[PDB]
Amino acid sequence: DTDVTVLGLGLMGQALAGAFLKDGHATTVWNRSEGKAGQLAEQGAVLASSARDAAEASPLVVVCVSDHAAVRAVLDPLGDVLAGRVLVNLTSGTSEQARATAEWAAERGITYLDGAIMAIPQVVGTADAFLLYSGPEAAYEAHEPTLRSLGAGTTYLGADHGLSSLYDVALLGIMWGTLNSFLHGAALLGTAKVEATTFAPFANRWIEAVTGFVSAYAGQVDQGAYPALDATIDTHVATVDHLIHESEAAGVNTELPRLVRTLADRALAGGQGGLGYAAMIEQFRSPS
Amino acid sequence: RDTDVTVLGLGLMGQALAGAFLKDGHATTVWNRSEGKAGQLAEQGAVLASSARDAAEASPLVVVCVSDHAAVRAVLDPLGDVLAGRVLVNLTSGTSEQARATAEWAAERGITYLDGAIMAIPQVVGTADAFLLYSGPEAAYEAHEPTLRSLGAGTTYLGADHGLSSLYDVALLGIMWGTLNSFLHGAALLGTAKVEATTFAPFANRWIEAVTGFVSAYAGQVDQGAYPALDATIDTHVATVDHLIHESEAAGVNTELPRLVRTLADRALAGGQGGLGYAAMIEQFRSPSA
Ligand SMILES: NC(=O)c1ccc[n+]([C@@H]2O[C@H](COP(=O)([O-])OP(=O)(O)OC[C@H]3O[C@@H](n4cnc5c(N)ncnc54)[C@H](OP(=O)(O)O)[C@@H]3O)[C@@H](O)[C@H]2O)c1
Ligand SMILES: NC(=O)c1ccc[n+]([C@@H]2O[C@H](COP(=O)([O-])OP(=O)(O)OC[C@H]3O[C@@H](n4cnc5c(N)ncnc54)[C@H](OP(=O)(O)O)[C@@H]3O)[C@@H](O)[C@H]2O)c1
Ligand SMILES: OC(O)(c1ccccc1)C(F)(F)F
Ligand SMILES: OC(O)(c1ccccc1)C(F)(F)F
Ligand SMILES: [Mg+2]
Ligand SMILES: [Mg+2]
Repeated sequence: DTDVTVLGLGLMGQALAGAFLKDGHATTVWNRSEGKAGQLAEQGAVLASSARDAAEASPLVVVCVSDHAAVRAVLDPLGDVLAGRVLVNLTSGTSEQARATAEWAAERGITYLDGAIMAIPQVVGTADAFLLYSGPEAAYEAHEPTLRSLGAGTTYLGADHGLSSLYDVALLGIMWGTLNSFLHGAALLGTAKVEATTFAPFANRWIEAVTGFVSAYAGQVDQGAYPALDATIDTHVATVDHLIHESEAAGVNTELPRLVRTLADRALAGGQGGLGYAAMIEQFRSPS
Repeated sequence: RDTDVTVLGLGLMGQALAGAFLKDGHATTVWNRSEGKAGQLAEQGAVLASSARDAAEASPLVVVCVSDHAAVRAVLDPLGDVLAGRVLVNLTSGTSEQARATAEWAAERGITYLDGAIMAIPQVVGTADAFLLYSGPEAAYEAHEPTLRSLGAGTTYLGADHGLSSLYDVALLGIMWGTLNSFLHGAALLGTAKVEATTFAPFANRWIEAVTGFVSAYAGQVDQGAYPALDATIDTHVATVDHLIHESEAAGVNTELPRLVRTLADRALAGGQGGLGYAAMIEQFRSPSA
């Protein structure tokens, strides 16, 4: 008998199991492919022979596989064994997928939490890891002390199982937006032989300033009123052109700032050049 | 009146620059092309010059913050003699080429010149969190840093090439648009589930702070040209990019951002780089689209 089971031992599942073990929890693990549990076994994990055996070992069963199709493949034969345990699904997917698994679980009397890991594997188990959970509040509250091994930023969103996925994809969008523009900046700076590691601390200090703009612009989005207290969209677009021109002169890719300019051009066509950047929200509300 | 610092250009940003100099006790002369922008500044003790030439003559340090390079040239071209013996600081946005052109103009005339970038909004200027970047002669930066620091404790020197400030500036501003656009898309998506943008924001900001750890790690990989998937493979990324596209389509919101993310990542996939870390995406930014 163990405290927690982890099903799926990819890069992330391995970190999940490792964090549970670091905090002293008796942990059972299983993976479809043999040979991914070596380090975990040395740390004290129990290697279950089968997914069914693994599920039977613990009152809390955590799944972290590639996608919804994998989740269904692992879970579909475990409907009997999972009854009366709490199943926690940390696999990425859509709100629709999460609601489908929630319906599957409810038909079978399995209490279900659907979560999103807002961390990389190396940050799991530390104070900086953040994780979001949706489903029954009482099940979250009953298992939170154990789930908190995965990160101090463990947080409950609400009863609708799909919420975790909705927040997750919205947040992941920000990751790509920030990383892609960082990489474009590094490519541009690399033409002047500025190393990416030289640029990074400037990028990160600036990103910290940008979080203040996020908070201010969020208030403006909630009002539907976008005064240019800092800078007008017209002022922004003049600098977008500088980025385009600088990139062209350096011979690097310009797809990112070209899309920025295209989207801002729609606001300008709507007469919003004199408003603050938060007015751009109107360009994201509907398809082009 | 003899003053410590002159500000030419009293837009939203110029007003904040002049205000910060005044807050720190510096005698400040101001000028703007259009009359009537300086009322609040005058009440704070700014001296309102009648002309740009009079303003430039009042101080040993002259700061310009106008719309663009064309405006800078319009203001400065007649001041080549007046600027003799003074240090000119240009905080106007522009390209590295424009900065080097103004630097050449200044050098022909013996005007010591610093080219800077304001990595802050007007309300943050004059606080400890404001970040500003300067390029040009190190000795001139060192001589005027105590006064320049009135604009922000994050005042920093980049190097001797005057164009560096602009190169860093546009690279950094790209990050601002990338982050803000994706935040606004996320807010639009969450709004369909009745989540307010102000509810989402603290989650976005906590996550953005985690992403800075990825920036630092990936930068090291960029400098090595080696991109092992220590966290997640590009294949794993693209599966979540599709979730974002599908979620956005189901919610009826715009999908242009994640579609471009997918397009760019598909180029890495076509090159066989699905099993590498996301830092390998640097190769998609090095050259024009084919
Ligand atoms: N890595 C990260 O930074 C990170 C961060 C946040 C969220 N996540 C999410 O966490 C999940 C796992 O990612 P990862 O990085 O651990 O991926 P990974 O290294 O690709 O692991 C995928 C896992 O899914 C299993 N799997 C795939 N298809 C299966 C099937 N048909 N039946 C049973 N098991 C199957 C794999 O088993 P085999 O070993 O047998 O192939 C493996 O355990 C993904 O949803 C991902 O988006 C990852
Ligand atoms: N606002 C921000 O958050 C921010 C942040 C960082 C950097 N910046 C940069 O700071 C600079 C100023 O931005 P801002 O927000 O202050 O813009 P702004 O409010 O639009 O001000 C533009 C300024 O330039 C002057 N100007 C324009 N053309 C001129 C010319 N031919 N001759 C003389 N003066 C001229 C204007 O004078 P009039 O009043 O007579 O038109 C005004 O003082 C821009 O390069 C901008 O990108 C701004
Ligand atoms: O790019 C900008 O619009 C900007 C806004 C906010 C903070 C820094 C820069 C500007 F054009 F004003 F520089
Ligand atoms: O979106 C992801 O690639 C990811 C990577 C790093 C941190 C969070 C999420 C994943 F697909 F893995 F979820
Ligand atoms: Mg070269
Ligand atoms: Mg090397």
